[PDB]
Amino acid sequence: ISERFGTQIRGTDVAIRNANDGISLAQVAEGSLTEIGNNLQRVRELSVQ
Amino acid sequence: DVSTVLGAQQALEVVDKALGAINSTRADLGAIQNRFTSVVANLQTSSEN
Repeated sequence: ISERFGTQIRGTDVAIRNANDGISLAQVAEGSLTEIGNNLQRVRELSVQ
Repeated sequence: DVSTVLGAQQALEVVDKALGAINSTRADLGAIQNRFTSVVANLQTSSEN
């Protein structure tokens, strides 16, 4: 039983790390999309003239 | 030339064309400057992330 508990704990910590990496990927993607949106807004403002 | 009438009457046209070229070039330089600023902002965001 104690070895089974040890394996579970050791798996849990690396699982935490993997979840954090997923968060980082999402952050980067949103960071680029915001700038794409700003440029599009400027083009529309130019074109209404 | 200006010492005759024809000189002035044609100076008007040559000056008009020169001014047209100057204004177009100024517009192009302004566009380049705007693009460079946008690039800087995007780089800073990505570096922070």
